[PDB]
Amino acid sequence: SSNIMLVLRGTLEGHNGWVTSLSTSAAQPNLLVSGSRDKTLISWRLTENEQQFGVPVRSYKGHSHIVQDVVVSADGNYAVSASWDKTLRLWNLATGNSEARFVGHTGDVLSVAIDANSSKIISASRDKTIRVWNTVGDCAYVLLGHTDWVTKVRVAPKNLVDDGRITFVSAGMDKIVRSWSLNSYRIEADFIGHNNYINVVQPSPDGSLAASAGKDGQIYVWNLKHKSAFMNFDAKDEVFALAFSPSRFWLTAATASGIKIYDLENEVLIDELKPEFAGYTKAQDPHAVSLAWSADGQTLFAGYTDNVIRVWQVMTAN
Amino acid sequence: QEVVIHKIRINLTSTKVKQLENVSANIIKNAETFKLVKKGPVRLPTKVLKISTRKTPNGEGSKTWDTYEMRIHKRYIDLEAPAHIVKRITQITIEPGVDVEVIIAA
Amino acid sequence: GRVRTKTVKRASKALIEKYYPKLTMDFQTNKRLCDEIATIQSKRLRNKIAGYTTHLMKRIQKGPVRG
Amino acid sequence: FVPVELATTIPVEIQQAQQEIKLFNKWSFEDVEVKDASLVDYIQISKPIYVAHTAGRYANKRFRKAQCPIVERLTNSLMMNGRNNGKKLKAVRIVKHTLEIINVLTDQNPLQVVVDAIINSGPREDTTRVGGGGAARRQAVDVSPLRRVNQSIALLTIGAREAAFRNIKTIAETLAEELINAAKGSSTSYAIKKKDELERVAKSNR
Amino acid sequence: PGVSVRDVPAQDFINNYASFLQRQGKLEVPGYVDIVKTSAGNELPPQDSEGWFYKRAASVARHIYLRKQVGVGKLNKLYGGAKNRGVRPHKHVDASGSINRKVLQSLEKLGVVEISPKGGRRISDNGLRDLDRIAAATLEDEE
Amino acid sequence: TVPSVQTFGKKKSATAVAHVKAGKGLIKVNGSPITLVQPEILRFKVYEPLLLVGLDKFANIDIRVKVTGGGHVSQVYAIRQAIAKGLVAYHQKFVDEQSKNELKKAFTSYDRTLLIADSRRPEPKKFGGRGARSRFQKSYR
Amino acid sequence: AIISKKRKLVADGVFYAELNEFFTRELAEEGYSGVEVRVTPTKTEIIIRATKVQDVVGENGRRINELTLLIEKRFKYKRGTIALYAERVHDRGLSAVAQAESMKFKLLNGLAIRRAAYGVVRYVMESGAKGCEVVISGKLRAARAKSMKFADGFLIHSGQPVNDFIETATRHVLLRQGVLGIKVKIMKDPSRNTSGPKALPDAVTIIEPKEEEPVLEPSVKDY
RNA sequence: UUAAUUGCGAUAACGAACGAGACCUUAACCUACUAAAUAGGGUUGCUGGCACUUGCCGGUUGACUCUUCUUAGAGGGACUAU
Ligand SMILES: [Mg+2]
Ligand SMILES: [Mg+2]
Ligand SMILES: [Mg+2]
Repeated sequence: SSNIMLVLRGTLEGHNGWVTSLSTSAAQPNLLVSGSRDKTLISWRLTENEQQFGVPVRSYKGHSHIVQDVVVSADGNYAVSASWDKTLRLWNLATGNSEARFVGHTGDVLSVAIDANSSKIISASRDKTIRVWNTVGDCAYVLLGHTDWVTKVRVAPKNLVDDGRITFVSAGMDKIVRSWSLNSYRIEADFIGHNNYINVVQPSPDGSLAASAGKDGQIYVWNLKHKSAFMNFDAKDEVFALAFSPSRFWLTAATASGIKIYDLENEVLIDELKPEFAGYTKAQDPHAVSLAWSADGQTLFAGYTDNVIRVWQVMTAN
Repeated sequence: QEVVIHKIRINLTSTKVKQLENVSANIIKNAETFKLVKKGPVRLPTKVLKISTRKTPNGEGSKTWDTYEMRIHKRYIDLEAPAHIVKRITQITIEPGVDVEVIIAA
Repeated sequence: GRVRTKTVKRASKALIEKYYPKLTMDFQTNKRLCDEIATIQSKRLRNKIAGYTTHLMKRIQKGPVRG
Repeated sequence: FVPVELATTIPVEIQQAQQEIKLFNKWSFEDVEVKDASLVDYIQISKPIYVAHTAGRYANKRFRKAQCPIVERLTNSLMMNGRNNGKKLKAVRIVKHTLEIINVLTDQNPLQVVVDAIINSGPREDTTRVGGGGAARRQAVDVSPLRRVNQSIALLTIGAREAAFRNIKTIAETLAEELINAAKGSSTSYAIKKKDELERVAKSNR
Repeated sequence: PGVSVRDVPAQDFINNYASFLQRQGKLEVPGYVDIVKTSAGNELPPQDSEGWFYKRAASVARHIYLRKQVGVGKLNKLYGGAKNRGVRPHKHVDASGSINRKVLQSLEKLGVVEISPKGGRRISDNGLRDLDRIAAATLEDEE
Repeated sequence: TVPSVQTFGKKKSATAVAHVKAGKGLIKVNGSPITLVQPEILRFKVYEPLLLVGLDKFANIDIRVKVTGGGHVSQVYAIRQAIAKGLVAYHQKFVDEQSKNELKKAFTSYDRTLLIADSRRPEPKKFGGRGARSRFQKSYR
Repeated sequence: AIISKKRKLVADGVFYAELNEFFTRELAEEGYSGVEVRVTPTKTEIIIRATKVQDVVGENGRRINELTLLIEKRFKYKRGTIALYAERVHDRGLSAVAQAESMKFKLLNGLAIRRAAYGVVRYVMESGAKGCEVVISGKLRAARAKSMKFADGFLIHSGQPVNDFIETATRHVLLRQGVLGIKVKIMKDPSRNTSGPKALPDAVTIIEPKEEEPVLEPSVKDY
């Protein structure tokens, strides 16, 4: 239960529609970008004062269609955005100019992810294909793993110094999530588990505990480094996003009903975040697409369909 | 021993647009394989040829009118090349319906 | 006068029958799914079908519907 | 207060009448409030406009036409008759002239005067032709705000046009006079007279 | 800073030009002035009789300054318009052919207009200077 | 090398390329400045966007417009649109985004098209009619 | 040689039309259907399709050569610059023009009209078209003009699935008692059509779903 | 209800077809793609006109790169969306 509770300390809004994803760099907590269905990207610089926690610092007339998956480099200078328009754009954040268009995909690019060295980008599209790009703009590797639809791709950082392999995880629609390495250059394992169909796979801040989310009502977490099945945590609703804490061992889950908070090691069902809206009956209630922390571990951002980002500041009760 | 740059225009005119496009693509591919400096498949104002007519053979009904139109597609493909290479290219590079025409010289 | 035609409605119904999972409420994803699974010789028609499917999905959240 | 200058030179007067106040053609759009209950919103004001001309589409749905500026409406109505079809520029010029004339006339906000005129000439209850067999019997009926407003707008313009045929008194002046008559309700203008007649007709069926 | 030439509100510039011409007395009058309709779509010549041709010349010069290679036909087209055709609707017929030519010749003589290659007319350098001076004067009048 | 954008302005058939660079504060149209334009009455329309955000947002940004198509009114409107776009574009690119958002808000609460382009174009004037819809004259007499 | 491009194209079209007409007239016995002009530098290929290809050919260079000569005479070009090939049409049943010609031939020789139409329809169906229609307008016993519609399957009358889908053939048939007119519209099957869309634009067909088994323990499968 | 035998429902009818729709060309949106001394726009040569200081305004196919506008091509985009 604890004493540190979640209270809203600001609502951020600038996008004129759905916000599909948001991300923060490991180096800089101040800059958190936000990608929208409104063809656009808006970077937030964080100031903490009163209500305006983060104001628009760099907006972009980026892609033509939807900025659907956004991943920024660990340093915070290359911002790589994906789209349904089959392309991916690399962004210089301080200036506000594009660098390289990664043109190769036959369908809509559903996931972008950046390497630990910020060099070997990896993209997956609704195609059956998972391409590997360079920051220059070169196709390196076309991964054929999933027999149906690929949706999410995430990279796990490594500590125990440098064993060789670079660890990737890819969500599917065949009911099998796949594990990749880049150097044994390809497959590591097949992590079967999900009952419904997979949405969001989120790895641990250490880079081993990867939670896979679905539509059924249970999150299935895996231990990647030792190649084993960890636990199945309860959710009840359809899951849209996951957010692992840099602060402690918290998991924050975006569900169909609202937001549900859990922990990694201790099987607890802590707090439910459900904000108040204008109008609405019951089933119409807007639920967040994607949610992300920062690096401080004090703040949570959640991109709602209703345009909203909601800054929950985790602070002590007494 | 030769290699004297003339700069050669290729005309691509026709009606059936798809075929024309295919031809253009083929030409560009061929240029790539022979590796030359070239300006692209430059497109001109696709001229419509309108002929509007009384639908009636004989002028006894309501005044129905039909615009019979002819879509035309004019394409310039500019090559920085000698003549021999152009000749080589134009040995094949002909597909039915589409007009292949070589202007030659700058 | 934007009443969806018989055909579109029928197609939507068929889609719902055969693929009630993989119809994620919002338009865009659903549209793409429709394009993938159902073979439509058009684009506008496909879009219309997608829209109708989304509507059906919305309805089916708030109870059971006839057929 | 404070004339900030640029490379391309703008005259001083224009600079003076710019940022500090959300103005009109040259003077205040601000103030000018509806004296009469009802007809507010449906006689525009509210949203500040700087010219009496927009491309702004309004004939799109229904109640959108009752969000079009009053000056603009007047100008549009002026465009009646074939010799004057289109030619919004001319109409706007006429309106400007009318406004100037109103300003000249014992000071006061010209916009306010215009509003008053619009209010006054609008008929309250009007007869509509009812069948009831065959004979042209009329039964009197309440008139919706928007329709009233429209009628009022029409009437003044009609009066002006009537005046303007064979007259040194250029249309603008006539329009101004009409407005004055409406505002200072003396029943000497066309519009007011017509309204009165309509009311009489209604009475003779009520 | 910079003294501008295009930035003059049209008519004032023309007036200034006319005044300058009047002051100089150097133009050489066409001779067919006032005994002419000037436009093919005219029932009246210029209203003020003497002058107005000067204004026309000034306007022509301004147009020349604005553009590149400009000729007689274009000038004619410019100074044409709508014909009162009675029962028949209006057409578009151009200005008087010789008068414009004469004006151009006069300008050339003074040194405002120079002959351009490819086909047309441009501005002489002395002429350009004069134009600039006129513009400056106009600005002074305004300021 | 200068921070600059090239913006279009579009109404009916009128198109207006405004070029937004950085300098003293020059706003020109076809060589002549922003003042003249000369339908004369419609002058204040082109002044509107400038007025909205103020003279302050121009002492830095220079605007140079080239306009084709349309007539006079349409051309004016196009120019206006172009100018509105240009400033916004500049703000989006180089200046802070808050300012841009504020500008947008100002424009959208006063939406005389501007950042939203004009919608209508003429219906084609089909046969049996002197106009688009307007027919000749049926005469059952 | 050489005019305005548009003009040139127009002229070419006109030439093609003329040629088609000539072939309809000249090669009537030969069972002609379509012309396929290919204009290249020097050698202009002219492909001609017919039912009775042998007749067109002659006895090695008979009629075809004559036709070539005629063409040359018509349009100023020399010997060798125009080449003519006669080919078998890939199933005449889908081809409307050929069918129309056949019908005309049947009429002219002396046969039952209605029965002939039915036979034609049957043949078309056998060939593999989605449907077809024959219309026979004129005097079919008695003075008053009678239309006679005969059909099989669907017949799409409206939409762009006509210029892409239905081969139409109109012919006049000359008779001693009065002129007949035979119209024939043929519904080619979407799949075999190849050019344009491969199915009818209104139609939507969805595939069968594939079964997946959930749970069965999460488990780990390693390499 | 619909522009519609357009649909929902009631219902010895059920599921169908043509016609309406869909389709097709065009008109609209793309500061994302494809390229343009036959569409354009930039920086500097040569100089033309100035204010006379750096800066303006030009013309000139000089050179260079871009493609917003122009053009089409490929797609996308609105489904009454929320
Ligand atoms: Mg007249
Ligand atoms: Mg149909
Ligand atoms: Mg139709």
